[PDB]
Amino acid sequence: CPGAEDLEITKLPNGLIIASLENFSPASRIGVFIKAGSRYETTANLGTAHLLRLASPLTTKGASSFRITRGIEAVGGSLSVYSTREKMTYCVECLRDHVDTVMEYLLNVTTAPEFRPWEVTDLQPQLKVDKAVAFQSPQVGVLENLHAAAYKTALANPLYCPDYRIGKITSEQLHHFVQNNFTSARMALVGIGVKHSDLKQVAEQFLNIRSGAGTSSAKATYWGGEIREQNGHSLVHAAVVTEGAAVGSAEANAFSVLQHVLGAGPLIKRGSSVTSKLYQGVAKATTQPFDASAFNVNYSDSGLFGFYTISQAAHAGEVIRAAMNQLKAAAQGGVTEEDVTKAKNQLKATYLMSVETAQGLLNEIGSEALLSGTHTAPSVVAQKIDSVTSADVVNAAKKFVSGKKSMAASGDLGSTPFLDEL
Amino acid sequence: YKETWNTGVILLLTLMATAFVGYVLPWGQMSFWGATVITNLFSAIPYIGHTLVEWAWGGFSVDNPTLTRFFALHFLLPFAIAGITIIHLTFLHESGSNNPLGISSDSDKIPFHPYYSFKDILGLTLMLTPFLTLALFSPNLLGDPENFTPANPLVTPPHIKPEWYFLFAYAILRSIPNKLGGVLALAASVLILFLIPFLHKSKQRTMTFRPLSQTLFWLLVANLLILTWIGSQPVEHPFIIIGQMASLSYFTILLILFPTIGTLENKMLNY
Amino acid sequence: TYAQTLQNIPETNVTTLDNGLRVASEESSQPTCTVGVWIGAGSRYENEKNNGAGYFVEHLAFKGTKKRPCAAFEKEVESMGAHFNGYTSREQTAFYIKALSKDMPKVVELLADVVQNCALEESQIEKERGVILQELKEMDNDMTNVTFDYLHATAFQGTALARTVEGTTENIKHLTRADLASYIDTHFKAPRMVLAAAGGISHKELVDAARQHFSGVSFTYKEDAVPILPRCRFTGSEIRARDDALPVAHVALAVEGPGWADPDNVVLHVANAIIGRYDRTFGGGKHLSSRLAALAVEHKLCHSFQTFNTSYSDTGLFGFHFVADPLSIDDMMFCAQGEWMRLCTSTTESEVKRAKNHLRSAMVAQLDGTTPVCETIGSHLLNYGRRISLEEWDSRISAVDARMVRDVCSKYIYDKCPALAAVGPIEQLLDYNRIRSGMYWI
Amino acid sequence: GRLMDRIRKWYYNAAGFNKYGLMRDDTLYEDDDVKEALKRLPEDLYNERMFRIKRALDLSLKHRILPKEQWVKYEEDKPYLEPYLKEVIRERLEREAWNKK
Amino acid sequence: ALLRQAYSALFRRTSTFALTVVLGAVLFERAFDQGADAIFEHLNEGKLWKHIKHKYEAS
Amino acid sequence: MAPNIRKSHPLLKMINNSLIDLPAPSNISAWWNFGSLLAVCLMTQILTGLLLAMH
Amino acid sequence: APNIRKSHPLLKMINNSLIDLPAPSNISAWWNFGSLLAVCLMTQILTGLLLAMH
Amino acid sequence: VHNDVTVPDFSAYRREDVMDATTSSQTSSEDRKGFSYLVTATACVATAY
Ligand code: HEM
Ligand code: HEM
Ligand code: HEM
Ligand SMILES: CO/C=C(/C(=O)OC)c1ccccc1Oc1cc(Oc2ccccc2C#N)ncn1
Repeated sequence: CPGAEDLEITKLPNGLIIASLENFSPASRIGVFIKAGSRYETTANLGTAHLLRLASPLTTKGASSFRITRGIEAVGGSLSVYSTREKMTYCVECLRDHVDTVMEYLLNVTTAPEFRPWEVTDLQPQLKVDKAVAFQSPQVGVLENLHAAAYKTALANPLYCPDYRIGKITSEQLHHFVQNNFTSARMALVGIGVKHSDLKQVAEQFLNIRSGAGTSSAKATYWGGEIREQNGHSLVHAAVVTEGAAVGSAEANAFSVLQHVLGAGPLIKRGSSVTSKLYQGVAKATTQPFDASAFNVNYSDSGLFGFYTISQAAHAGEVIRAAMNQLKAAAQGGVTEEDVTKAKNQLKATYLMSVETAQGLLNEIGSEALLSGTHTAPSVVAQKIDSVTSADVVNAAKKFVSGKKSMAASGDLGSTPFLDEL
Repeated sequence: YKETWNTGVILLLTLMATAFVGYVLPWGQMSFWGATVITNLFSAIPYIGHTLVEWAWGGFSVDNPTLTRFFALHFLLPFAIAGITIIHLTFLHESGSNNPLGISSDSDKIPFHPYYSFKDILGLTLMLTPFLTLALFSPNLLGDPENFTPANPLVTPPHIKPEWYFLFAYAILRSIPNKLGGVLALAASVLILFLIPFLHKSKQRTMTFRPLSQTLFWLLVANLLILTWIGSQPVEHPFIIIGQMASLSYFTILLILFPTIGTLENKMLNY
Repeated sequence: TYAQTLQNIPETNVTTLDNGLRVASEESSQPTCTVGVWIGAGSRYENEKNNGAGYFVEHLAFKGTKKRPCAAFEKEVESMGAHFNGYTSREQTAFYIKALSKDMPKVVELLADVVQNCALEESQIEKERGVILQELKEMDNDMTNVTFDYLHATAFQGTALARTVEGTTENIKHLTRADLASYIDTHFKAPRMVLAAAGGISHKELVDAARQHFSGVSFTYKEDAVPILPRCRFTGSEIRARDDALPVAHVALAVEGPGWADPDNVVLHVANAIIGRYDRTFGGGKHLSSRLAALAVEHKLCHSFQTFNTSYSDTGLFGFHFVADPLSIDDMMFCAQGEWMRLCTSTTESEVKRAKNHLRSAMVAQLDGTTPVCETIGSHLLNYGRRISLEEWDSRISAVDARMVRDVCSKYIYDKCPALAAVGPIEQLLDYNRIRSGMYWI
Repeated sequence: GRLMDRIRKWYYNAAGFNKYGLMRDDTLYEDDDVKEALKRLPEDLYNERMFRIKRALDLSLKHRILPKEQWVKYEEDKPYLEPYLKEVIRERLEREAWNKK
Repeated sequence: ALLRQAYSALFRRTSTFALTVVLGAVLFERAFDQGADAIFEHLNEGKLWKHIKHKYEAS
Repeated sequence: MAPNIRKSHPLLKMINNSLIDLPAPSNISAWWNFGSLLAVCLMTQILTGLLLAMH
Repeated sequence: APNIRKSHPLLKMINNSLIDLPAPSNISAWWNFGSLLAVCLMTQILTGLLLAMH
Repeated sequence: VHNDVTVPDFSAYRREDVMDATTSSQTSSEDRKGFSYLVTATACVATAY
């Protein structure tokens, strides 16, 4: 029986957007997207967003710490919170026949927390753990220091509660943070695997913390610093970037494409990346194992663009230089009209594949319905992508070779170059 | 402190058995007749009665083979008492001592020595004085004259009664006319102590701040003096009825009133 | 409703090419897709002298074919935005590609070209030789895999299943262009292969493109015959690799499992769901429904633990693995075995009722995307010789009840000599005898 | 009328813990629920309770009480723990109930 | 196979293993005693009172 | 091992953790004097008992 | 603590001296006499009491 | 590396029924356990006597 449905998307008087899509999957996945994150933190309440992330299972006004976990697990459901420096998602999954049950807890967690002091106190030593496992990937350490070297505020804020603040966050801070950010005009109630009327009747007759846009993040001031971390590691991770393009920006697609042209991740297992100019460039430079990619982040009011490079200590010099020369060589028209064609395909494919996942799809849908209120059709996003001249790409490249660069590196930097030696 | 308490009840039972068999050793009239009266009670247990008793006696009546095994037991049990006492204190040390206000004393603890080593030594001489005054100035005040007569199986003493410390139980024994019920009633008079931990209803530990429970407590104590007294009297009116009243109120107070008044007091504290 | 959504799932089409190859697929309305070939080969099919060949072959499968050399090959896949990946286990190997449905046919050609015409360039082999030797040193520092290897090494000591998938340092230092060629020619054959695809693809267009590039026909009856492997004997035993200098200890314990075909595997999985898993980052913490999870939390018993039911054609491994600090190994093990005994003796309808929902969500979650749906098809055919739809799995899972979990578990766990592997600062875990005793009486 | 109130206030004075300067809640036997409840108390309430108790024990070892002036008045007795203790018991009963289902 | 049957029926569940030891002991005793006594008396024919008793047993 | 031999020794350590450094409530009354009297009482019965047993 | 063989104030003693007590893997038969001496003692006391009663 | 580690040969000790590496050892398990448990159960009866 079931067939082709259409992606409805209402918007209540309070500005609360509701996205919805029925793909008759035997499983549902509802979520609450929110405009919040370490970006809105102040030197005064740093880490509070992180702790809030771990606090998802604490007692609420409607359900208890015990009932939340037991209740969800009872119907084989799940509940998690993912978040970037400027967005927080609270989503739950479960079989179609339990949506209504799992919904209560989701609703409770995001709109009715209690942050009981004792619960909060016992939870804090956990930031220490959570953070320790994350930092096992050097990958995460330099990115923290990158945003710190690339900015003077908002985005400069770490994504993981700083050490000195563990155990010092307070229920007041958690409450204020939620009251001032989790507001109807900053939230979207997305939801794959469900009928739109249903997901809507929920959002309204149920969500209460509301109205306004509360606290507004300070503008993203660019600093252009260089943070270096000497720690012994045989491998040196380095990332050199420049102010890139914001989200919803026309200049976005240009960079994304310059990304693939330079190379953004392997497509063939253990295989070399020929289609990767950057990879290939560095390859000809060093002889030992390494890795190099095009780094590209798009934020609300800013973004970062550059390359990231893992390499043996003694070869970080040659490897980073190479990564550079390959960017300059590209800003000087070193881009075939074909390279631009290949990229555009890799980008469209990458995009298209990155939506087969229930998670990936919900993320896609909700990301728009929050920082927009509309759903850009796949054909449109396609039309926007290829509609990028070979010039745009060489310009993007220019903007990098010209702009003020900020660099973050960590390992045995004994042979790593300083930002002013590039 | 359940385990400290239960090992304590065991210490009490062992202490009683010890004193009981020790009392037979001089082999005087009350030695023999007490042994005879009490051990015969058990031939009232169903089916295995007469068997268990004749086994214990090592024959058909309290006779020489009973004496020799009672001496062995009397020599032995005290050592078991010493052993179990170590366990008693071991469980006790798990928690430490309770105190008269019944609230946590972790905020104010002192080393056993010299505070309690001195307090206890003083407590030793304070008690030891009345002890020796009795043992030296009135040696037989507590003993039965009947025991200055060699045991005679063909001459029942007129008043077969125990030592003061068993009287209260002897009273309860005789309160229930019916060999079997009396024996159980006797047993229960002491085994009742294993139930106390389960009949606590108060929200507070002690009776320091529980006036109703305090009077009930002194009623109980007075109840026991009465039973002690009844136990030393012949089985006749008015002693018989008074005996059944005190035996009955004894169990009522521990099984019914204490837990009831405890709850009642919880309500009067708005709990 | 859940029930209906299950029924409306597009059927998996399977058709056999006369040369012995089976083509299967699940057509969805997706612009992107995954097609690949799942082969009934692996280290179990290897021998003492070619152990590691299939892995060595995995390293070359992508360095170009005869029709189109390395650079050419990579450049052709990359330039179309397709993702080429694959792997090799003990009884299964796979090479699959993710691309737009539009290229479904060009993909199929690339696949067939890979499995049938691997170049096996002599200069390449000497390079992948050094690479594999490093991957060995890297994987050597992954306690979790070092542990499961050891678990197999002993659980199946003296057999084929006792070998690692990567092979030995010697086998890798000496394998020859021949051995690799031989391995491929011996194992990658139509009857033992399955070409599965999922996404927006026409079963027809698929099989047509298939007949065209998977031509190779057989003459003798042997070529159409799939070889039955000699059975592997299970051994209750232990292997203790002690290194107190390691930060945390790893311990895996398992009893012999029934093997793909057995229906009990359904119940076994339901069982593992009751016990479940844990790791210090689970937010549910002390309120998790898993009793072992709750204990681990309350008493700080371990950094993590998992239950598993690894199936094979004729056998399997049903057990659990945990990571703990030197001084909590004993209690963890004690509690863990305790939970197993609970399974056999006192499972509750409430427990199974929940274990079932968790399992359902699990099976459904394994079909989230094209690659995972394709991986399922490749496997279902290769192991069950057909596709088992969620609608069916659900039917089977729903028939499971307390009483049934107890009987099945008792049957596989109760009073059995388990296989034990322990690595790290394992002094506190001890005595096979003691562990063997944790195998009976709740 | 004010019967229950006459009785309570009476028992309260009959009990006598107020002569030590202890609040009703200071006199609770610390079983499992009470222990959890105490862990949730705010630092200041907790330190005050601690002093009141330490003080009581010192009076008790001295065989003294506070001067009639310092006695806690029935109506000024702050039920500082009852709120937490009730929640702890509520939570416990939920779990007990749920683990049965 | 007796060992398998024995294992399944008797030695597997601890409850039945205890029942087997008890029932096994009751049967072992009865048999073992009769046997030993049997042996003892044969090794001592006509020496025990049991043997010569008849000569004076005749009221 | 440890500074003072009252804590290290396998025996004194026991005598110390139960009759010297053992933490006692500061407010226990005379009713708490009976345990020790009971213990002393027991040592005395055993003692006088043996002396009588020898005759 | 998880198992009651370690927590309990008494079993804990029985455990740390007759069950989980660490023993050398290579001790011979000459190490069997301590236990026999213990058993020997329990038996003398037992048969001794039985005789003392007569 | 751990890949080079293998379990020594226990043929010198294996019970007859699990000597052959190509035979399911489960089929003879109730036999092996049934025997050893039979010895034990007998020891108990001897001792209970
Ligand atoms: C031979 C007899 C016994 C000995 C040698 C003995 C010894 C002791 C000792 C030394 C203490 C610590 C000091 C004290 O608090 O008085 C103690 C405490 C205690 N004993 Fe006994 N005891 C005996 C019998 C009993 C009996 C019969 C009971 C009760 C049935 C009992 C119950 C307790 C309890 C519950 C404590 C805890 C005291 C507290 O509240 O702090 N004891 N005993
Ligand atoms: C728990 C400690 C003990 C108690 C309660 C106890 C009690 C008694 C009692 C009540 C008597 C009878 C007293 C009388 O003559 O009127 C007695 C007698 C006796 N006790 Fe103990 N006794 C104890 C320990 C011992 C021990 C350990 C021995 C020596 C091994 C012992 C040996 C004797 C002897 C020889 C007699 C008989 C002589 C006599 O009557 O004085 N007693 N005991
Ligand atoms: C360390 C344990 C013991 C040792 C080494 C031991 C040794 C002996 C010896 C050498 C004899 C003389 C044996 C003979 O008749 O030729 C004897 C006799 C006796 N023992 Fe023990 N004994 C022990 C424990 C006990 C105990 C605890 C009791 C009972 C309280 C006891 C009561 C007796 C009695 C009543 C006799 C005299 C009757 C007889 O000679 O058979 N013994 N013991
Ligand atoms: C051998 O008789 C010893 C006596 C004695 O008092 O020893 C101290 C005794 C003398 C005369 C009459 C009876 C005697 O024994 C007893 C024994 C006795 O034992 C118990 C005490 C409490 C609870 C149960 C029992 C019993 N049975 N309760 C009362 N009198």
